[PDB]
Amino acid sequence: ASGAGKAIGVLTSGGDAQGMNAAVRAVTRMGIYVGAKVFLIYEGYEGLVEGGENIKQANWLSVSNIIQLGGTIIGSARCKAFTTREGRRAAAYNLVQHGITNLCVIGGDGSLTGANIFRSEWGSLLEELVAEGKISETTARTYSHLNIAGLVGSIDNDFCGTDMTIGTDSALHRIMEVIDAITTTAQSHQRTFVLEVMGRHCGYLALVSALASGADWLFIPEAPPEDGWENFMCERLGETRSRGSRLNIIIIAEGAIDRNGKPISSSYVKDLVVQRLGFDTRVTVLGHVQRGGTPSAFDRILSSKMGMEAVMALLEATPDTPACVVTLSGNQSVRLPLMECVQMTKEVQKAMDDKRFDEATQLRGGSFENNWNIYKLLAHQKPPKEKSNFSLAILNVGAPAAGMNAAVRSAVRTGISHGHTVYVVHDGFEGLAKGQVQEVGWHDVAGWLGRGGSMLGTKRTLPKGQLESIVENIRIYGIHALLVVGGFEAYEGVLQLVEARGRYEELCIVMCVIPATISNNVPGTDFSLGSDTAVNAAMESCDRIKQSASGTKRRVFIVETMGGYCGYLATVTGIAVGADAAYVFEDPFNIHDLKVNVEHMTEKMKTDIQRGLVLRNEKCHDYYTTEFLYNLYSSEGKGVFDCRTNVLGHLQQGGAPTPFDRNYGTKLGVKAMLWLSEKLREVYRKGRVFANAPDSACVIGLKKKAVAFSPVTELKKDTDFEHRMPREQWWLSLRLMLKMLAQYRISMAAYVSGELEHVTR
Amino acid sequence: ASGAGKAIGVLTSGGDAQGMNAAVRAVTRMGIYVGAKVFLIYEGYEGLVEGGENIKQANWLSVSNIIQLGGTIIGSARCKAFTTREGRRAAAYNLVQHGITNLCVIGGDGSLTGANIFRSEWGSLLEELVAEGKISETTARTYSHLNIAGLVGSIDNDFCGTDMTIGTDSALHRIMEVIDAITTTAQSHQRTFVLEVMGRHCGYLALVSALASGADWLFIPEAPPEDGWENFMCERLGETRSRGSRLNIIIIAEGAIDRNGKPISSSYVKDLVVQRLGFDTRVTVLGHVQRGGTPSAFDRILSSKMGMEAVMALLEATPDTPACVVTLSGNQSVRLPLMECVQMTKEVQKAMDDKRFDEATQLRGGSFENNWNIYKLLAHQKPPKEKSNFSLAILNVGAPAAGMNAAVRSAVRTGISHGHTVYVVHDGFEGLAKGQVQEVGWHDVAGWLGRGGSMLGTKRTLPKGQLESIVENIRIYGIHALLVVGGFEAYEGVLQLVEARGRYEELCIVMCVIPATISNNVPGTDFSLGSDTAVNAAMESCDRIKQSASGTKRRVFIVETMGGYCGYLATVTGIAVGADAAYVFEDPFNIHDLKVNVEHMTEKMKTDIQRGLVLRNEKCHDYYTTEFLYNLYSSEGKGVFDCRTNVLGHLQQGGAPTPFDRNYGTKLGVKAMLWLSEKLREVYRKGRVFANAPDSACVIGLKKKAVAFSPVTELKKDTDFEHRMPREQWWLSLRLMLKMLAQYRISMAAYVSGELEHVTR
Ligand SMILES: Nc1ncnc2c1ncn2[C@@H]1O[C@H](COP(=O)(O)OP(=O)(O)OP(=O)(O)O)[C@@H](O)[C@H]1O
Ligand SMILES: Nc1ncnc2c1ncn2[C@@H]1O[C@H](COP(=O)(O)OP(=O)(O)OP(=O)(O)O)[C@@H](O)[C@H]1O
Ligand SMILES: Nc1ncnc2c1ncn2[C@@H]1O[C@H](COP(=O)(O)OP(=O)(O)OP(=O)(O)O)[C@@H](O)[C@H]1O
Ligand SMILES: Nc1ncnc2c1ncn2[C@@H]1O[C@H](COP(=O)(O)OP(=O)(O)OP(=O)(O)O)[C@@H](O)[C@H]1O
Ligand SMILES: Nc1ncnc2c1ncn2[C@@H]1O[C@H](COP(=O)(O)OP(=O)(O)OP(=O)(O)O)[C@@H](O)[C@H]1O
Ligand SMILES: Nc1ncnc2c1ncn2[C@@H]1O[C@H](COP(=O)(O)OP(=O)(O)OP(=O)(O)O)[C@@H](O)[C@H]1O
Ligand SMILES: O=P(O)(O)OC[C@H]1O[C@](O)(COP(=O)(O)O)[C@@H](O)[C@@H]1O
Ligand SMILES: O=P(O)(O)OC[C@H]1O[C@](O)(COP(=O)(O)O)[C@@H](O)[C@@H]1O
Ligand SMILES: [Mg+2]
Ligand SMILES: [Mg+2]
Repeated sequence: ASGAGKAIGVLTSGGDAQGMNAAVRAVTRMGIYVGAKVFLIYEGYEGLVEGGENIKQANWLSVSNIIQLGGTIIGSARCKAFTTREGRRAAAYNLVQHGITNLCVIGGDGSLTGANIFRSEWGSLLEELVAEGKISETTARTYSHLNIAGLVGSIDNDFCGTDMTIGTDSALHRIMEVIDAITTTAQSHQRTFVLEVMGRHCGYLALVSALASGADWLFIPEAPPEDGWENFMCERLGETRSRGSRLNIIIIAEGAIDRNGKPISSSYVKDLVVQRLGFDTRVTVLGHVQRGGTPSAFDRILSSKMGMEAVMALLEATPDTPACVVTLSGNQSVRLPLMECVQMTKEVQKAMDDKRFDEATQLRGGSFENNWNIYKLLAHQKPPKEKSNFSLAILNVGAPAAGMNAAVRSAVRTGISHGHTVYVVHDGFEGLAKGQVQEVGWHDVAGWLGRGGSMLGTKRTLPKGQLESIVENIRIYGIHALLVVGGFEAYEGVLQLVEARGRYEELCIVMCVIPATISNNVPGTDFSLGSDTAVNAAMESCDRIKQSASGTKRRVFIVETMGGYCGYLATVTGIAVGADAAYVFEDPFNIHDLKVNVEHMTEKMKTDIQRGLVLRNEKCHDYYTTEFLYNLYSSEGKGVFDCRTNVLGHLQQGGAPTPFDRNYGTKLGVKAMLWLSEKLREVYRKGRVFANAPDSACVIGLKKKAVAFSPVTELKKDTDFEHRMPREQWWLSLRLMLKMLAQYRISMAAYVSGELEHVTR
Repeated sequence: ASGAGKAIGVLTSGGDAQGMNAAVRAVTRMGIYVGAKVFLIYEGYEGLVEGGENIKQANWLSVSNIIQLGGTIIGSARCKAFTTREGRRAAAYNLVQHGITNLCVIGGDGSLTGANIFRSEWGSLLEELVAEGKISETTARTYSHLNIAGLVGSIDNDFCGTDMTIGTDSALHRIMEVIDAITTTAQSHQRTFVLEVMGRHCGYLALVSALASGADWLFIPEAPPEDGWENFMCERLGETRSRGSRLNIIIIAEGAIDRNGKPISSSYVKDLVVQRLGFDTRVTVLGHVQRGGTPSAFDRILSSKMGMEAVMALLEATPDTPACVVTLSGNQSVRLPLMECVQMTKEVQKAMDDKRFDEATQLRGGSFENNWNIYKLLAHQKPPKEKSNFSLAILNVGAPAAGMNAAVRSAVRTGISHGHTVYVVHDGFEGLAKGQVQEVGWHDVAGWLGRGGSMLGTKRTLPKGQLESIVENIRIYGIHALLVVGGFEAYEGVLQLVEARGRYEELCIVMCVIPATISNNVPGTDFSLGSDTAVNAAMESCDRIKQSASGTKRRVFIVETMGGYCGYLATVTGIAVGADAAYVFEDPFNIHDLKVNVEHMTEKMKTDIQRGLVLRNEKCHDYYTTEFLYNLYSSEGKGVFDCRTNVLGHLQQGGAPTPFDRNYGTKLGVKAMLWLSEKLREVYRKGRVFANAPDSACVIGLKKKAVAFSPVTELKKDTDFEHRMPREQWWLSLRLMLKMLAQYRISMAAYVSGELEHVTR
């Protein structure tokens, strides 16, 4: 099973997407965990060409304390030698001199194209190399096959076969930090903010940025503006002013073009707006800022997971299997052949070269086209000449979660677009009982994207107590559908209403649960809306806490995280921050395990790593509290390290939503409203709605691959109501990666890696 | 476990209730099956007193070919010697001479009172016997405890602790055969039929007869008529005439009295009716006819079951446990202490002696009072000044079953009494889809009791195909409840309509399934309405067939019964007729089992018993058909016996309902309507009936002890839809009794006997 006797090469090439260091760390630490020799190739294909000093064998401490660093400690370089066979043969020679039959390439589309051409010629290169006399025929029959596992490390997301790439999320963090500087201020005078992103080839960053910020206008190369857009844009900004909206946002990609090949410059749009509107227009250009900063939490977890799966795919790969790219489509890990992804990239580039240009956007991926349609729909209120008698109420229940507002905004706009009479109820089920029901318009949710917490009130109160009041108000307002955006209490309350359909006719209405909670404890989803924000806030505090010991001082920090009994937040934060241990409820631990972990920490602190960090979920243990672990670690570490405690309380809660959470809540809010409208049409009968099947009350998912609708009655089997969490949680396999990355010898035979899948046309 | 080394005495005393021979046969055969010696005490307590020749040890063939005989082959006698200690001591002596420490007494209330006084004095009698010198002190310390298991064999049902007694059902068969002679004729002129039953002490037979026949008037000693009943009765008969009803039935018990002690004679009621009405009045007095004829099927099964359980209770009885009476309350076997039952009998007799006379009827048992209330309610239409907006439709679905009409009649009257607008739909779900709904009145169900089959049409078509039509007709007619009287198709169709509540608002109505089928294959009940009739017709054909060999030719009959895959009908019929084997689907058999049974038959047929009888369920085996078994038995029995075949087709189907089926369907029809009305009030909300919980659609039961309401959705787990039968059937334990009575050595550790229960006040 183990990959002993074989060596793994890891290199980074292209633009230094932040989170590359997390991928390199995971690749290295998996390769020497399984016994393989790991060789670090510095400067990418450059050091591959020159070789020699640029190829060094890695130890466990070679990738120590790099996970929080952006860029790449390995270094990346543009080399033209790898383009030509003269340098590529030298690269093959230097790999053979170290017995490196396994190569992991972390880079963009050009990097992976070079890796594909390098595999395709590996046999021919070895033949020409032995022919020229630099390697004997023996020692060339071995190493006859080169194994390539690709990792898409780039901010562009231009690699067509893959949905999400390393560094895209963090580039979005940089972009939205800049936009939030503008939008969160008390907007005082009429001004226009024109943001220029570096999406020269791919406009994905421009698109998701526009969606996350609610941009008034978007210039992306995939969909250039129609002729006469000059007037159309200026009029849009004009009515925006007339509304009283004091700030317009124009997101213009670097690759912005018109229907011809002529590029549209940010300076042109600036001067255009200034001339016709007179708004204070200034162009903000990020430039290098997008590649900068720390990697986001998402980037660290996903880079670590993909780097691990890249190594594992590189050991189980026989001479026959092709070069693969380890990526995630949705939440599911998958391997795609490198050749097909390169071919699709070439097809989209040719299409974008005025071949099938209007039909190139679909080949970019369904996510791009769907994102652009959602953006345009939510941007400007088109007239819904269609009307329907249906009327729906949007609830916010439970704790506040970052991204509830984004979900409610999208739900309101999409429902108005379908002609529904959208109500919003303040304080969730309490207001539904008390009749705090307010008909909502398009502009009533204006600017709700970036606001954290909940504009609508949240209450944890379940509907069972005031069930008579709830059905009374449903009858009064004629609420045909109920959109409940919230945590476990949202799901549990919808479950109580569905169970109470037996008693009350008025509860025979279509219900939908959007899981939105910090704990990520809602059954029927992988990511509750706002768990990403909490994880990012948690790691930032943990990185700060870890940064506080300096120089010589050897100190361990016990950090207590929230999340109730659900350990998700603790474990992922421990992965993102390189925590030594993340004690959670789902992995019960006794004093024997504690002494093991403490002695492990002590031995580690005698090495050159000096800042240990262990996370404690708040409800992992009844007796082994944070004070208990403080006392244990400080006593046993006496004379080796000091121990300190920090309970991250509500520092993980009130933050503004991360860009992932905004886009996520935006999209599933749209999808929830699409599903609500489809189910209401499917269920309208005899002049009324009568939703009484269990599939008419569902939790909107994202369960493995795509968005799902799991009926609440079906989820009740797999729900631990006492602990308020699901019985089977997808993330428990990540404990194995955490423990592996902290030198804990854990037989991870229970970990399942994504299998090969062909590209979806 | 086995009762080896001990002897059992069996005696019969009192009036020879038919079915006593079945009890004696089961007692004897179980006693020598478990290794105990069985002693037959002829003439009851008489032969107990004289003893000697009157006490003979039994072999298996001593009780051979008696199960179909009424009376008692042991013989019964009134003896005054057992009243006095002079004869009772002689009885104790004669029991000790044979080592009979175990006594089974089959008799009425006086018989069991004598048995109680005999146990209570058994120690004193033995002491006085050893004192007088007829038994040594040794041989008296052994036998110091006498074990008494009582069996209530009488037509009176006067024993208060017990609900049903041996011979009551068959006495009712005789009574209703006489009444059906009158009612089934084309009633030509105005005549009054005054039936006098021998219920001198107990009026249970008079009561159940009146209920089964729909008597116009009832004179029972438990509830004497009020003063001035002369006028009240004559007026009732007068309006009966004015209706056009041409026949009046007056059931007068022998013990009929007025509010004083003065008895009311049948001749007086005759002359009274003649004088005031002039109807052709003739008094029919059954006399000895009630005790006559064959025992009914019910009597044979229940006598065999109770005789077996009496023996088993007689072996597991230690010196401390008291004398018990083995009886069935409902369908559940139970043992009641003899002392408490005797005490209750004395209390009711004292109460009936003008002490608590108006409150004596409740101490008689809840079944008596409920039966009398149901009788009076259904007899005469009282004005329902109460009204309710509810309306209900009565369906007959599946095959016709004897007793559907009785259920429909009671449902109609009871629903009209509660003010509901009762509808009847012809052809079940077909007519409900086709709108064959007909509002029904009180007199539209007049005389439906004794009519076999279904007066409403029956169809097997499930409602799923025409579901849009069914909901349309429910909406048009405003049906708020749905009473479905029928077999497995009835249950399955109600299950489909409940499952379709998710789709159709109009199906959110209260539903009730009355199981009515020959096969007894409906889950949620022990006795489908009309299974008793089919069993009785099946045994009567089998008895005829077994009698056709005429005591000289050695012949086996392969008799094929109906019942689908459900073997209930075959097995109980085999018990009733003493069939050698009852092949059924639920007990899969191969050729090895067939050779075992065939060799067993050949050995049996070489002995004194010359008429063999094997039953085959129509769908018990795919290949071993009736013809197969015929060929097998006739070939292997060559030179020993001949084989014949008889497929009882629809002979088991079209009969009039037995008296059990009429009373049963009458009572559960009332109870179904009570439950419907209670559930409709429980579920009426906001100006409409909205029944959507699963407990609003139930199968009326009689599952173990009393009537139950099992929700159809809960029963779906234990329902084998492919074979159209329940997965766990209560009657599989009766196979062991069949096989034991046929000399098959079967380890019946799986049989469970009723435990001790105190009387229910
Ligand atoms: N067709 C190719 N053949 C061989 N090598 C290639 C090919 N394309 C790119 N490379 C090599 O990969 C290196 C980096 O590729 P590239 O310029 O496209 O950056 P990238 O990976 O796409 O990252 P980013 O999009 O963010 O800028 C190049 O310097 C070149 O050495
Ligand atoms: N928020 C926006 N950002 C960028 N372009 C936009 C936006 N809204 C509209 N457009 C562009 O303006 C053009 C016409 O806009 P409009 O929606 O009013 O007509 P349309 O027929 O419905 O176009 P379409 O449905 O294909 O998007 C579209 O081609 C679209 O590309
Ligand atoms: N983080 C924030 N907190 C509080 N208020 C905010 C925040 N961001 C924007 N706002 C307010 O929301 C108001 C609405 O204007 P805003 O620019 O935000 O949205 P919009 O462009 O007009 O419509 P849309 O949301 O659909 O894009 C702004 O005037 C601003 O005061
Ligand atoms: N109190 C008693 N003590 C002793 N023996 C009794 C007592 N009562 C009845 N017996 C005995 O039981 C015998 C039959 O009892 P009984 O006359 O009451 O008939 P039965 O069992 O009640 O049947 P049925 O009611 O149908 O007529 C009597 O002949 C008598 O020998
Ligand atoms: N079918 C019947 N057979 C015998 N007696 C009857 C019948 N119907 C009524 N009676 C008797 O006539 C008496 C009065 O009858 P009625 O029902 O009209 O008044 P009641 O107040 O309702 O009496 P109850 O409710 O106690 O039965 C009752 O005591 C009852 O015993
Ligand atoms: N076995 C039968 N088959 C067919 N018709 C029957 C049968 N028995 C009775 N009937 C008919 O039912 C008609 C109704 O009168 P019936 O005596 O039977 O009942 P009722 O006394 O008038 O009312 P209720 O049923 O409530 O006691 C009779 O005229 C008779 O023709
Ligand atoms: O109950 P949820 O849905 O998991 O809400 C998450 C928040 O609730 C908590 O239990 C604490 O909430 P409170 O501070 O209000 O008491 C934490 O898990 C977290 O801060
Ligand atoms: O299907 P059910 O409910 O068991 O009906 C009982 C009757 O149906 C049968 O299957 C035969 O009916 P048919 O003669 O009409 O075909 C027998 O079991 C029995 O005579
Ligand atoms: Mg690129
Ligand atoms: Mg008696």
